[PDB]
Amino acid sequence: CGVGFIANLRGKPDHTLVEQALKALGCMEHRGGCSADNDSGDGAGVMTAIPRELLAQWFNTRNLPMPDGDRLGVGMVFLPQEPSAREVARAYVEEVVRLEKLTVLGWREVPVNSDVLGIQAKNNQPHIEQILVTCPEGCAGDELDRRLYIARSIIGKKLAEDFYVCSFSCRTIVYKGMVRSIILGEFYLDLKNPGYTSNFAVYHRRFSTNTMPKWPLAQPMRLLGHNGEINTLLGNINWMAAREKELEVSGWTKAELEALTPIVNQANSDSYNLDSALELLVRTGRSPLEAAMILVPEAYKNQPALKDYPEISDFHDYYSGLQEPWDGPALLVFSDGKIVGAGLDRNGLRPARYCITKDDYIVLGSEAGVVDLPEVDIVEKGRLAPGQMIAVDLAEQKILKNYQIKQQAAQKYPYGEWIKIQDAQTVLQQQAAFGYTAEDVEMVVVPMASQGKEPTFCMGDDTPLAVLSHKPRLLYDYFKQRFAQVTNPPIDPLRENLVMSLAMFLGKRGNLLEPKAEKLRSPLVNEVELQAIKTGQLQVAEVSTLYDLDGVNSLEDALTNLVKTAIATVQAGAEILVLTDRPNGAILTENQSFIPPLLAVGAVHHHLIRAGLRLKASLIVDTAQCWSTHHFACLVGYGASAICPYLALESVRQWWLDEKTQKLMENGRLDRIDLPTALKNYRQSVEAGLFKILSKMGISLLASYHGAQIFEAIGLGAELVEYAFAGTTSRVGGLTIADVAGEVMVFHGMAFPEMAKKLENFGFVNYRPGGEYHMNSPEMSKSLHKAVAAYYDHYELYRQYLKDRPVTALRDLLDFNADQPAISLEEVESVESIVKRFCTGGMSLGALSREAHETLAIAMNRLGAKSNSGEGGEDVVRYLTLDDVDSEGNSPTLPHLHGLQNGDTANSAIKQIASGRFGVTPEYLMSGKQLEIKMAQGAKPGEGGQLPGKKVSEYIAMLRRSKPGVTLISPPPHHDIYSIEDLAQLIYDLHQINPEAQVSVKLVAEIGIGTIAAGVAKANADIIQISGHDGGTGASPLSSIKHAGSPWELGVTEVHRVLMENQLRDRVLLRADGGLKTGWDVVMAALMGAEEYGFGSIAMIAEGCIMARVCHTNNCPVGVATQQERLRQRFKGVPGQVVNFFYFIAEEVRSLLAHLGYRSLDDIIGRTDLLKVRSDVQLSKTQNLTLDCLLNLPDTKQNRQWLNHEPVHSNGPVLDDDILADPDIQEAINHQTTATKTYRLVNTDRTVGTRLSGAIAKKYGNNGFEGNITLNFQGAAGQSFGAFNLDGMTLHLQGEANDYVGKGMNGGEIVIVPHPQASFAPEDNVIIGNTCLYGATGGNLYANGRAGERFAVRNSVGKAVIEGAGDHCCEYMTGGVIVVLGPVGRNVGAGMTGGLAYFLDEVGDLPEKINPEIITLQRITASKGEEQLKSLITAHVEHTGSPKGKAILANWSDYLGKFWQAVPPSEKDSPEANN
Ligand SMILES: Cc1cc2nc3c(=O)[nH]c(=O)nc-3n(C[C@H](O)[C@H](O)[C@H](O)COP(=O)(O)O)c2cc1C
Ligand SMILES: O=C(O)CCC(=O)C(=O)O
Ligand code: F3S
Repeated sequence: CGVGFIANLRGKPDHTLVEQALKALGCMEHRGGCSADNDSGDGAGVMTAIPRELLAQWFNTRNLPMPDGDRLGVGMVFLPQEPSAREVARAYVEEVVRLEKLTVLGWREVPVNSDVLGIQAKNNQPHIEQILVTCPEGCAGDELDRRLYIARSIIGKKLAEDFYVCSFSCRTIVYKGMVRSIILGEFYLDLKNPGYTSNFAVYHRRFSTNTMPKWPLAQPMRLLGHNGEINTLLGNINWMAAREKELEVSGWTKAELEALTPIVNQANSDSYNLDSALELLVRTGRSPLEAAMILVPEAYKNQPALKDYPEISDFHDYYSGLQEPWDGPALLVFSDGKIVGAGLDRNGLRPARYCITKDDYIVLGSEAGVVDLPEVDIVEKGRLAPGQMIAVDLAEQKILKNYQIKQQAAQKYPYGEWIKIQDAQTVLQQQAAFGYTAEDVEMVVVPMASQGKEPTFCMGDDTPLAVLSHKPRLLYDYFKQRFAQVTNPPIDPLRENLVMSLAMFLGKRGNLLEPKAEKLRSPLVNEVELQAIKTGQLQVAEVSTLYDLDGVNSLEDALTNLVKTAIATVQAGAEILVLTDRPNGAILTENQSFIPPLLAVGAVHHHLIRAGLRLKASLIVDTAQCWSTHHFACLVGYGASAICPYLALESVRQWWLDEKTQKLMENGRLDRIDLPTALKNYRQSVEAGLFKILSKMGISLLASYHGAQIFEAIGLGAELVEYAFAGTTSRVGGLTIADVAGEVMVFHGMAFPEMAKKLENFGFVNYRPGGEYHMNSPEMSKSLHKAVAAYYDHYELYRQYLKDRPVTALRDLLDFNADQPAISLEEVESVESIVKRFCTGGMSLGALSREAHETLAIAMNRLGAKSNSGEGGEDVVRYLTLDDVDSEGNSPTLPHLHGLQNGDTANSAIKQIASGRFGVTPEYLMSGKQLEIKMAQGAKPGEGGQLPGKKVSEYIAMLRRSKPGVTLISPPPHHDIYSIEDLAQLIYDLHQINPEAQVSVKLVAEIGIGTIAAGVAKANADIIQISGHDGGTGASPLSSIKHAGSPWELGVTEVHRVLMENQLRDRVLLRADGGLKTGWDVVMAALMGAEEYGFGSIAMIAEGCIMARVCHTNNCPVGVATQQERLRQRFKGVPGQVVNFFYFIAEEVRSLLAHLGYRSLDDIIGRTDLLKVRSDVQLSKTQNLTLDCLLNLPDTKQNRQWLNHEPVHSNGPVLDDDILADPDIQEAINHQTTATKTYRLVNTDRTVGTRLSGAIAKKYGNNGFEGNITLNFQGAAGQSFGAFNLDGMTLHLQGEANDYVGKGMNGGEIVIVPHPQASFAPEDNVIIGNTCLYGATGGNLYANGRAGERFAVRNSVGKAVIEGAGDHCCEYMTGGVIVVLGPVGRNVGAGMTGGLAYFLDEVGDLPEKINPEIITLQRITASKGEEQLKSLITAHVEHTGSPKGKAILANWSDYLGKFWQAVPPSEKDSPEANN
């Protein structure tokens, strides 16, 4: 979406503002969507003051007295088109306007031209009419809106697509519709009418994830236009729904309050919901500025900027306990009529550029160059740093974040004033019965307790889903974590920890509305805090999670009674309910089992909610059954305010406090482990675990996580889910209450009536004889491998291992119900034809050895299929078909390879773009028949690439332009994709640089992917990849292998269906991958909707993976997943083998086609109706699963057109296209020429210069050009200005630019200069936006002005001088040189692992801001460092004329001192940080 305001202080309501808003909305177009029409908009809107002039002709024509300003008030109302319904409708507005003692003057029919609307909008269009109202008693301003508020709210009880109040106030009015932006003015005529005048305008342009517009949903709403995504919806909506009965405010009556009856409802959008919520705060006597602060608070903690402001730090300290953030990104813009303003989510996830004139004329908005002010008279050009607000007040004054936040610092204060004033070894079988397991303590608790980090591991979760498996499992194992993909971002929880927190308030929340004077550092509370708390504010009913045998018979009762016990205790004044399965001190054989703590914390949490009471107490879950990082998250997630994992905590104790261990600690394991460190380690490793899980969905605060329920349950039954975990999706739906009970009996069986010596081992993490199944195992793959080595019994073996398996995935419940007679293999399409649908699927040159990697690519190129360049670049030598192949099968070009033929090519068909952008280079981008945006991987959704240092050899270092020693933990998000629109920019950047190349976007299955996919389709992609939770990794956390992601049967299905219903299905080809290994897997994916098929792990196997499963270790015995030369030598493996393996898999498909009876996989895809539920299968745990989610897809028997895609989506006529047009193709093809060109840019001009880089690149690779094209520009640059810029390419920006300047930059120069006519101080004044220089690989960028957040995020080799910046300066930086001549946000070094950065920070405070975790703060001391800073502080002045630049130069001797230098230990010993 695009959002913005324009405000006018020192004029009176002109019509030009109104024109300006509309124009501006115009340049938001590329930020919004279109419906199936490609014509109707996902929405456009505008808030203004009542255009009291224009309405003057209404009263006039009717011969009526127009009421005062504050006493008119105007309902802008959408209404049914059918006349009789239109009247029914209108009689009601009036009924209820009447029913507050107000009076109707009548109604103005809103002049409109329906002819401009696209067909779908037009079919939808409500009939649109303004009701004009007044109050006889003499009500005005605040009381009248307050009353109207009550009225639009009552009218809101009957909300309909056909019946909806856009706005009803005496102060503000909304004109909106399902129109493309520049059409908004053509539809509504009022807006093009010079009697239309307003002191301001809030404008919004919508981008939806569907294709069926509903008019109410366009969006500047009643109070705000929101651009962003609440990523905690469900929680927030629950903690508001609970606030709802007990509202109290000043003379607000219990009858008026009750009238906003449900002010929040999960059926509406975060937006409607946010507006609503923020309304209730405003109409109840806070200004929208304050109400935003309560609801979308900055990250105050650690905030240098709050040194002089401790009042504000206390209002959050306060509000922090009361109201948890509405998280996710957000640029919020809102008006009261009294105030108009804007501010950001705590993270600054949306751009917000403002502009101010000598006459305090302001212009805020998503994009800089938008309303066009007369440059000469610009006073300030700024932006909102994270959490910053900026406003305007009718008393003619603008209002920057400081006053502002202080102004409600100041009042209702008690702030800080009141804040102040507020033995045997039964363990061995407790453990057993609670469900611990040999692998749980040995492979999980132990490592946390010993190293302080939950374990790393490798490969995919091979094993069946909790519900279909035959081995005991925890209830936790049914909940898969959800995570952010395109539609919002993850946050980096280690590099941006400073913004997170695990605080968790144990008091009861009161009135949000009534600020009266009248805490737990982490959720994990140790025995000490348990007592401490059990002293504390209130007394605290233990409620037996326990229950005796036979009498109270079943698990069902003890639930019924726990909740009743809970309900009852909370009424009786209990303000904390500690639910112990350890009540009064012990857990017997005949305490004959438990309530599972997840079940309990769910039940009491939803049943309290159901009781009006959830707000009264707050819950501690005191359980043995919690040890996992994921366990803790299930618990907080479904309600726990905190947790005391007493047995977990015990298991550290026994393990350390044991002879075996203490011994090895005397020599072997680390004896740096007094017990105080083992425990402080165990927890401290749980804390990093929670930070992680939240960051997977982009959530900063356990506080927010704590309502929400950021999970999808696979295999829980409908009743089970409502009773305990309400409103969680569970589409396959298995277990019942008794069913869970039976499982808890399975491992209670085994600690008690029997014996106890060591907890059982089922091979969950790793293949065992005794234990859980695994789609891949070392003996299984040894033989598959020997099969492909030849050209046989090994399939009898390999195929057999594949028969032996239980139920593992959802496809296993299905089977074929052919609708046509069996057919003949010779009619089926050839093996060569299928093979072209196969994809090796991208595993990183880091992670695999180049031997294994180049091999997949040569084999995949052979079959005429595709291979994928994981995430770690590609060696340029591969981009060349091979000449030199000799008799023996070898090539001097690739000596390490074997079995090569003369036409082979090791070049990846697909080039991956991932968060680190490691090899991401114009030629890279150009050697690629397709490009892949890696939103996420199966093994680890909300998380970045991971490559341990062990494995970062000089080769890799060189490839990634990063440092030899060092570990590569990529950023969770692309710093580049904070929203769907943002996605569309990267897709566009990439279609821009390689028009030829299809762009896929890779997403993991989870509920929500279908909506998201709809977005990716509208965002202009060519391919979407669904990856199951199944898939492999050469490294991930084990938690994530086993707990994040959902089956791809869910993914593919859901995307296929949504795509079809939204009529976007032709737009895109779908890849499915994750755990495919067999033709029947291909046929299952195909029926389910997939057109290509991806193979990682197996492809590896077929080259000679055993399943050592030591991938993240750099030990592959077998030469595949290592960088060790020794091991690499032992790589057996030739292209022929994988080539053959996919000939098998294809053959095997051809014959399924035969039993089924079609010629061509083209005939089966999404013929979901060919599937039926299997007759044999019975599982251990429930009677059955509901498979509606997989069987019920769009009939595809005749509608198969969607299966025809355009060869590649285009970016459109684009300015580069012309650039590339003039005498210009002579400066390229004549390898050396100067050319100059000059152009106006407007901010629709995006990625400019980029196509021409690709142009040169495609012919001279990155460094072969000696020409000198100088393109000079003027205006406001759109997104990605000067991306992927090459050598011999100079770009002048006369003006300003937006976000992503220099993205990808490889080579050459980008100079950006304010327009000369500015009377402002360049250095004090912003000129470039967020994430500039992202993954820069060469180049130098010179810019006269503050830049955005993330400056030079993943900068690998680019250089730059800018004059100031926001937060995260130099984020994951890794080489090159960055020079900043002005202030800079906090976190000023996060994970910057290589390269030099020089600041100049005169407030002296910089050291407080800097991220101290790896970078070190020096004073320039090396005289070769000065020689570095002066060259660039000079070069800047040469290219610009810089006013802070020139200053520093002829006062060189002075400024040089107090002014720091950033060194990574990595550069400690270079001729520029030493001597
Ligand atoms: C060794 C290894 C490295 C991988 N590297 C990447 C990576 O660089 N980027 C990515 O998106 N997926 C990566 N993956 C996942 C694959 O792209 C693919 O999604 C997955 O391996 C398919 O699941 P499967 O192993 O069950 O076939 C990797 C997987 C493994 C086995
Ligand atoms: O090679 C990398 O940069 C990381 C790839 C990854 O996370 C994986 O191997 O699963
Ligand atoms: S599991 Fe991995 S460590 Fe080796 S044998 Fe396979 S590549």
